[PDB]
Amino acid sequence: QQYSPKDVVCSWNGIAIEGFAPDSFLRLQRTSPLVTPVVGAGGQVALTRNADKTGTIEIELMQTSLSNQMLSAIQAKQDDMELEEDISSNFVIYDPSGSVLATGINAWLQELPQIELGRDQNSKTWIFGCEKLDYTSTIPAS
Amino acid sequence: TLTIDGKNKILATLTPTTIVLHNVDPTADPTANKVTQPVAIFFSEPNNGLIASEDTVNITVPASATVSHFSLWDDNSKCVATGALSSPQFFAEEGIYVISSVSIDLNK
Amino acid sequence: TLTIDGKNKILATLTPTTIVLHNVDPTADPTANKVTQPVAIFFSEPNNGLIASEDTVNITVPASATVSHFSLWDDNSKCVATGALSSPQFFAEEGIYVISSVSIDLNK
Amino acid sequence: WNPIVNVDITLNTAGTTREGFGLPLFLASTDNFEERIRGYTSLTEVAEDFDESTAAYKAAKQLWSQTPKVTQLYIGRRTMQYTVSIPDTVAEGSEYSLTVAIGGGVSQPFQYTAKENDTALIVLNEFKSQIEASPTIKDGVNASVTGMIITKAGDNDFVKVTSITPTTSIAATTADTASAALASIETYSTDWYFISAEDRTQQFVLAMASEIQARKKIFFTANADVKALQGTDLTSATDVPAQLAKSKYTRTVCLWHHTAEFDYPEMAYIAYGAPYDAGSIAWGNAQLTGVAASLQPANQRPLISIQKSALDTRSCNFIDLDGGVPVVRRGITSGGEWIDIVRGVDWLESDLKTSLRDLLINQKGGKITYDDTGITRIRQVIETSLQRAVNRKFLSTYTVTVPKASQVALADKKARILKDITFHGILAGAILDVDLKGTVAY
Repeated sequence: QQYSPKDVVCSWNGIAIEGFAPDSFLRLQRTSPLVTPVVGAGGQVALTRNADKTGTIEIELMQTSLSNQMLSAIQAKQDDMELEEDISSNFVIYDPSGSVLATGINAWLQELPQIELGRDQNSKTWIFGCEKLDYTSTIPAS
Repeated sequence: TLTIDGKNKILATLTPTTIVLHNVDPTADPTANKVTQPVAIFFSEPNNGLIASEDTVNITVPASATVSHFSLWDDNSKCVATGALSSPQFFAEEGIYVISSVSIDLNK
Repeated sequence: TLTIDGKNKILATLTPTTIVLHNVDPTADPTANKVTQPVAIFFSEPNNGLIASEDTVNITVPASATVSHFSLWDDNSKCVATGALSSPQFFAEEGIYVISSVSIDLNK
Repeated sequence: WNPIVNVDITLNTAGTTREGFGLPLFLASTDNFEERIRGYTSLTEVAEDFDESTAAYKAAKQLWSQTPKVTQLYIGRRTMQYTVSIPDTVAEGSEYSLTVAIGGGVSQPFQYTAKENDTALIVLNEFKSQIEASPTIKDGVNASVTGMIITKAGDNDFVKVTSITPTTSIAATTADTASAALASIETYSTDWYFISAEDRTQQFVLAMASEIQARKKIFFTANADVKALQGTDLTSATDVPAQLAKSKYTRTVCLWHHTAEFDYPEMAYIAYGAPYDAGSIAWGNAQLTGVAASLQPANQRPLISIQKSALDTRSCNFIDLDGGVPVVRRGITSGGEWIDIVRGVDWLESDLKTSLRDLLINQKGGKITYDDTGITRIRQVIETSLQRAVNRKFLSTYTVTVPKASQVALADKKARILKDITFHGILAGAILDVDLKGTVAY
């Protein structure tokens, strides 16, 4: 049960985002550290628990991948919706090997991709936000 | 000589729940000649001083049985009212007896 | 086995038009025990190897009759499908039989 | 032609409305309105088809008083069985009349006035032949001869007979044991959530509670019998609250009020949480305006503690007068579940069903394939649906577990079936009552 990039699947807003770039195609990251220690002049150490668990999910799909049109179509629809409607949905990332075990609770579309047409075929990086990048684990509290 | 308001405010407490079919005319307290097993019968709200059954009730009738009279029963196992159905019938074989409606009435 | 496309084409030619009730399982001699009249029944277009009745049909069963089986006679007086009902029922008096839905299916 | 600006002020009052999960439906035994589920948007509309003494208007006023007006109220009719019988002896040629109306196109009068020798009946049997011979009445009106009952049969469902002098009496509603009434109303529309009824008989009430328990709705009743405020043991009494509690019906709300007979206080209770959202509210301590506290029918005084405790045993809610403020307490269903949990659960099913419907019917991102990607799509929708509950302050956490594709039996794939999908949410409660044990005053 080793990591293989052929089983990693990501799904947002009911779609089946697919066609990842051969290189690094998924990049999760919390926007703030868990704790920020503050060191007194004397040397005493106190810890500040950060109540900010938001994260950032970046996906590198190749430009001709069909999911590129699906995501862009959603973005166009989301602009026309009224301000009261929600624009976020949980970002479930699944991998049987357990390499990634993070969820994208309340994930929104932050930045549109940057098109970089060239001699060869390049990738389009879609950046998703999230309200709580929740890291999970197979091991329970035991 | 009761008045509608009265008439109605009386049958509301009656609430018959069970109906039993009999071959012959019931006695003062019909206990014999019970041909069909008792079944639930849902009555309705009094209006103009008469209450009538709301559900078309189907009762199993055994073979070689005749049905001519009925006796309504309440939840206390006390026979309430007795009468005769319009058309009696002989069930030579196993069959189902249907009653479209029974109307307890006080207008006459 | 046949294909879904194959089943749809083949089913479009059965076209049952009338339904007749029976008292005994009509396997062989389907012209006997013709209790009721040939009431017309309408079927829809084949879909996923299945046709269903377009609407509910009522069967004018005569009095003192027992029905347990049926048959779907087509246009040219051919019995294309036999079948039994839920339970043999005795129509001791005049009554009508309601066929909510009859469906011919090959997905088996 | 219309003016440039069209202004029309009226010396009316306020009544700004609010929209929320749930639309009440009142099962009234009426005779007007076209088919079942007529509907009404304002108290004036409900008064244009019903009188003040009419049951429907009584219910409508209580629900629509409050302050946040409910968007719409559904009113359905129970199918009617008008019965006719001569109260006196037939006198020579006394004129008898009656008019039967079915569907929309039926206004045929009927006169016999034929009793020259003697009838002692006849007239009714004469009507039977006439009522089965009218070209526009022959089909749809089933009649009898008694020793008549103009019911309905086939196609046409609505019947109504009316006369002036002779009779055309009784109602005897055909709709039996809810199921018959429910089966009719379901065929028309199933967009209602809150269900009530004019009938208060034990047979009917117990029938709706069992029937409602099958589907995803909530039944709001109101009882006033005294035999419920005396028993402290459940399996001792035969009161409807006791019957509901014994049957463990979680989708039936009981409100014990003294006006339960001539009025419908359950309407006020419905209009307290219906306008607001689903699950982000507490049906507990509630300041229902208009309705008074639960009075004793014998003393005309508010319920005493033992009586309330007896009511608490049967889970039927009451109106406790705490700080001399009529407050509906408990806020619980007959099954022991808080009303908000039941409503939230019903909303969660609706939201989950709708969100999951999109993939299967509307094919949002395409048909769901049977692999690790397809199962993930289903998990995302389920997780998203539960997330709305958290944002709604209904749940606090959830945990969705889905099967792994390799661990799926070949039988399910051939049947195109996905089972063993489970979620485990944690509810968020509400503080409804406190207990301050003051230390001292030293």
